[PDB]
Amino acid sequence: VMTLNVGGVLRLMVTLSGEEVLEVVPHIGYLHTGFEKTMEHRTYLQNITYTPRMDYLHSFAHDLAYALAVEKLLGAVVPPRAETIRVILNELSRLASHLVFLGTGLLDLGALTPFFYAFRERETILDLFEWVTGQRFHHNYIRIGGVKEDLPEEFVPELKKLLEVLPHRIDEYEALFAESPIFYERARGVGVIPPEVAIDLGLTGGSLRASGVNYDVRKAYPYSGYETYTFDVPLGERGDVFDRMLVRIREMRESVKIIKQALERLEPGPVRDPNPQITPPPRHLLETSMEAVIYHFKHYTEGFHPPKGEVYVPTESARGELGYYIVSDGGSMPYRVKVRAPSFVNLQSLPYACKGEQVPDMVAIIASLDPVMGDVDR
Amino acid sequence: MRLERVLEEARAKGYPIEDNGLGNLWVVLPRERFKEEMAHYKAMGFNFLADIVGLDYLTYPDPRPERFAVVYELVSLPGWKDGDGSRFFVRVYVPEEDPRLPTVTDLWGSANFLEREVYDLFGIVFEGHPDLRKILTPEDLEGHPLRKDYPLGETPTLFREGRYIIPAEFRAALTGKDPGLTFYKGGSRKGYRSLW
Amino acid sequence: YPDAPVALKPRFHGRHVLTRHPNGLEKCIGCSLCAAACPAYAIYVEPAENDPENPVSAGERYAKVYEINMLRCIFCGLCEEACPTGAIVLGYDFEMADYEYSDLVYGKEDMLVDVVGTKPQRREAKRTGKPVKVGYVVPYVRPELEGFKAPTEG
Amino acid sequence: EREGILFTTLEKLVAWGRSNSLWPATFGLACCAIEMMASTDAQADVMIVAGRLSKKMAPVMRRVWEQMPDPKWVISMGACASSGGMFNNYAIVQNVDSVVPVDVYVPGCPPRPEALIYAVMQLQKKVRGQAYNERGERLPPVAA
Amino acid sequence: MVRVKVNDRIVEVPPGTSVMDAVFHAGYDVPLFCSEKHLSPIGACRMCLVRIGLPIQWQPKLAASCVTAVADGMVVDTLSDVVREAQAGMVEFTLLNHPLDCPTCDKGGACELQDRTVEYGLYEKYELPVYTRFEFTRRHVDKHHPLSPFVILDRERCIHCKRCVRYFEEVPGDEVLDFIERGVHTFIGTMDFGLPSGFSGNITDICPVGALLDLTARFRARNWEMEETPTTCALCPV
Amino acid sequence: ASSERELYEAWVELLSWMREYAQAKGVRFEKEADFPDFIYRMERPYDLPTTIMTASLSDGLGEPFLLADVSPRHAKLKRIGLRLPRAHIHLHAHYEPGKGLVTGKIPLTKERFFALADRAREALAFA
Ligand code: SF4
Ligand code: SF4
Ligand code: SF4
Ligand code: SF4
Ligand code: SF4
Ligand code: FES
Ligand SMILES: [Ca+2]
Ligand SMILES: [Mg+2]
Ligand SMILES: [Mg+2]
Ligand SMILES: [Mg+2]
Repeated sequence: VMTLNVGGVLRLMVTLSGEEVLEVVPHIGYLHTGFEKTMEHRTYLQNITYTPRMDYLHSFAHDLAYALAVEKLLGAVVPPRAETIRVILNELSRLASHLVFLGTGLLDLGALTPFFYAFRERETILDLFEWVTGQRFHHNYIRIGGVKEDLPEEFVPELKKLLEVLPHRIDEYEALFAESPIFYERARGVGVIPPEVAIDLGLTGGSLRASGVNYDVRKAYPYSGYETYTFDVPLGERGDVFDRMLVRIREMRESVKIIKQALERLEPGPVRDPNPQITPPPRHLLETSMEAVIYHFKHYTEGFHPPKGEVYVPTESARGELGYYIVSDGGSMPYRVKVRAPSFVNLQSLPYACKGEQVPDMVAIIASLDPVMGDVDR
Repeated sequence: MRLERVLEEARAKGYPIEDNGLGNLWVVLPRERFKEEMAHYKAMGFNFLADIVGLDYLTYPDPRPERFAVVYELVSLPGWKDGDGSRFFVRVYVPEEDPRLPTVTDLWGSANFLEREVYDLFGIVFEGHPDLRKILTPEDLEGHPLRKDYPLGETPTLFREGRYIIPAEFRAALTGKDPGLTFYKGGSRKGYRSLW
Repeated sequence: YPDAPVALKPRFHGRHVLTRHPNGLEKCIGCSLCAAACPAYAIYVEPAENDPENPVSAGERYAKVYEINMLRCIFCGLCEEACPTGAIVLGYDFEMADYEYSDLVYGKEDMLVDVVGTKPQRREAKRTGKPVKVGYVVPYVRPELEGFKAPTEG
Repeated sequence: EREGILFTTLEKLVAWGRSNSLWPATFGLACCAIEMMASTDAQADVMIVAGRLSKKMAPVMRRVWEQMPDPKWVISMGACASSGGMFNNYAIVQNVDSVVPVDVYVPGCPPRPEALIYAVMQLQKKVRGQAYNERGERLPPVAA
Repeated sequence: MVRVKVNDRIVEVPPGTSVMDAVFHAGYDVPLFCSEKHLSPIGACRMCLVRIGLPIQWQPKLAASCVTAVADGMVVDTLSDVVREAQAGMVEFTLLNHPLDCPTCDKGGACELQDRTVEYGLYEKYELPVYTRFEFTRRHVDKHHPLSPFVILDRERCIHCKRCVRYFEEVPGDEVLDFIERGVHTFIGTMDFGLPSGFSGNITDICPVGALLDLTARFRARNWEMEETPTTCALCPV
Repeated sequence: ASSERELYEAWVELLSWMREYAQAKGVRFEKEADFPDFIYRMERPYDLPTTIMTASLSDGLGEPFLLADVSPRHAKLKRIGLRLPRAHIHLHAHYEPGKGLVTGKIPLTKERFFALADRAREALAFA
């Protein structure tokens, strides 16, 4: 027995005798920022800039989860064009985070040409965000009624470009890992996550369905209008770091089916709810309306006031079940904000995953659970 | 489906069903009957334990049963055995002067880390958890940060000429138990909700 | 690639600029409303009374002191959004790291529209007598940034 | 001869030397770590601090810094390192300078890849002893 | 004691009680301009209207709750569509001839009118929402005028809540401020110039808007930007 | 019509008279308020000859003995307005094509104006 101390930003205490693994006990907290308590001291409008800072990869998911929940509370109705723009944005954030998980996979497998490509794809996706939202990460775009402003004339013709090169591109990656040269021998038997156990440790992020459990929130508790899209939930055989890798890739494919499907119904109209009690008034009349001037001043200073009550709406990110648990006391600022971080609960299945297995494999056995520290730690 | 058999039971035996119009519903079990009846739920077919949230109501405008409370979330994954997809929350209030509450680590494995966090950030003990050790806050943090009476600890933001700002004294935003800048508040400033 | 200018999109979130009207008055009437919406407590506004004979802005109120601590700032534009005049607007300059912390709070004179370049860029081009080169280009300057003279051959 | 043209003109060169011999040891935390792996893709002096420095993680960065060649520089990337950023609370060190001497601060959240380029280009003009503050003074090539 | 039922909540209360303080004692609430603490209550702004039953026999018109004594077994409705519809109309009528200086107004976020407007205004009758129905020239008049070295009057802003004139006669007893012409042309004004009373500053705290404003501190900071420190004055024995 | 434009052309002119009188009788002229439609015009266009909506002739104590306004750009039933404060006298000047700035039917000239303001100064002026 020889207890060694590892340390991405994740300190791992590995009790070990020989070359196996007797138990891993992770110590997290090195990225603890304290979102949950800082948000009790901000506007509901001001909390929107805190959501994208946790999962900085698939950040739009947090933006969405938090918004969807506030909307519920204060009976706000999202226009058709905003529901469409939000799903187009959501999966676009999703492919951006899968591309990152994939890319760090193409590096363990030595393929440097297929990697330098994945890095350019993600850059074209980030390019797209900066087009509409002026930021590459943390785009302060989703709002409680819909979205900040409409999108620029250059967003659609750019999305199409990346909507013509992706379809096949995706398949190339599916092949490189499926028609596995090395990969087969590095993954096929490692990270044994039994179906009955995942559903006990609460693992969720496709690392769940790569284990044979057919549970995706967009289908079982449908939210932002996904109720009306075409959807295959990629499934895996017996949960390993092989099945897990391919699933994510098989997901990227279904995310493009959405992006295209949604792009089809995108129609001109309003982009956020006209209710003066939830939205500031059109700026153009700020030169005329007493009421408008009054509402504006008051909107951006003291916040709006949701009713007393508690609400939890479940969403699905690239990493599993997401969701905000908001408790309101009728203030400018929420009374409690508990964030159900997927990556956090997905980590309890790590001490079981690499149980008694090799040790150089333990790097890739962690990377197959797609954790983001900001998510776990928060 | 599997939740009907839950409500048809709680109704019968003095369990309060809490219901917002939005799509969630609670059931508040007393202290003692929690441990056992909570196991009753697993057998009933509740396999997944999605979350577990700690709530401190100290600074809440209306009074509540006891100072603290923990909420659990139970589910039946719709991609397994027969599982219907029943979901809900179960809450229990917990004395301030006695922060103890039995663990469900017997029943769900996810409840491990989750229970630890509720203990780090609020002072709530869990009778029989593998190891109640701090999860998120640094090792030498004195006390439990997520509760109301523990300061956020803010630094004044600084500018030139000794012009500084204290975020606490600055926020135009109100705290619900907060009276406001004028005499009183009323109407939409005590809560607003549209009628879809 | 500090030899080939970075092409940024028109919506990009850069160093705040404070715009003027055609007339030449500033748009800012010292209302401290931007400062209000700001999540970071990064804006400080001291107001002053306009002199009717020699006016700063069109109200009875102008901004005596205007200051943004960029080391606190997050660049969310929440501020540009709160503003009733269209005064504060995120710009394009990004080249702006520096040495002393308190040198990173910009001032009115640091963010007016007429000013080309960031503190560092203009300070180095001082003890140097070599005109400022901005390390970027854009397709067009937003409708909102009226006046802002920027390198945008597109 | 500490301040005589001989020794003087000498260290002027040595400095100009380790000026172009800067070997960056990135110390990424959250979101900023991801923006920099977009600038490095296209035995160390000079460490770059990118992100929210946690109070639990604070003592760690200290060791990493200490055990380091002696001529060294710290760059403070983004808003969370440069000050508490938008996280003005218990959990987070309000300015990495609170723990390690910073030589250059770089604003943004996260600052654009090419910003971090200017950040080091500046750290250059600084170890050359050719950089001044807004007060018109000459800056010491190294924090110590 | 008289047994009054405000909305659904029943409340005990002494005989000499206003229906207003009746409704505020209950928990519920209502608009509120002209009426003030320690000042004679009148029904001038006409915003605190409520519906009243004295059975279930409801009275035909709305009652100003600030100048109506509670009868025993009375019923007060403050929620009905009838009430709200009125409330939002009283907001509307007030803002009718109001100035539009909010951002540039020392009455920061501490402004009863601002607040109430967003509390009760913009009725939700059950398409784009109409912010302002009035579309004519507003009431332009005397603006930003110092009454004393300590006080500055903004006539445009005044909503005619009778507070200041009312206060001067009643509390100190120095009639140094009063209304002028009648109708829509009426304004606040003085002929005692100095603003002679040694208790003139108190109008500054009563005024619901930013007409009467403490000039010692014009344009220093916005109301939320102050660091309030509750203490005591040690200038004299009181 | 284009009468809307020509109205403001006269509104500036009235202001000019006011400033003339003010320096010529040595009495306070005061800008009382700028058009809100100008302070809040963001990037929007603006082409009115000035920015002053409420102008006055005040006295030694600063109390107005003459007031003047003109309806904002985006407002209905536009007229310019002369009001002698404490003496209940309001006036409504419009603009006729080929005639001029008229008060119902009488030409509101620089001559007729000065009469009103002098009359008002002697009488209403407190100090
Ligand atoms: S960009 Fe955001 S963080 Fe910066 S001053 Fe504006 S509101 Fe504050
Ligand atoms: S919100 Fe606009 S006008 Fe108001 S103080 Fe800020 S920049 Fe000046
Ligand atoms: S400064 Fe911004 S991008 Fe960098 S770590 Fe902080 S929140 Fe993330
Ligand atoms: S008095 Fe109130 S409503 Fe009128 S401008 Fe001032 S703050 Fe706004
Ligand atoms: S000046 Fe103030 S207190 Fe006096 S009547 Fe008018 S609004 Fe009321
Ligand atoms: S408060 Fe009762 S009428 Fe004004
Ligand atoms: Ca005057
Ligand atoms: Mg195993
Ligand atoms: Mg304790
Ligand atoms: Mg004056």
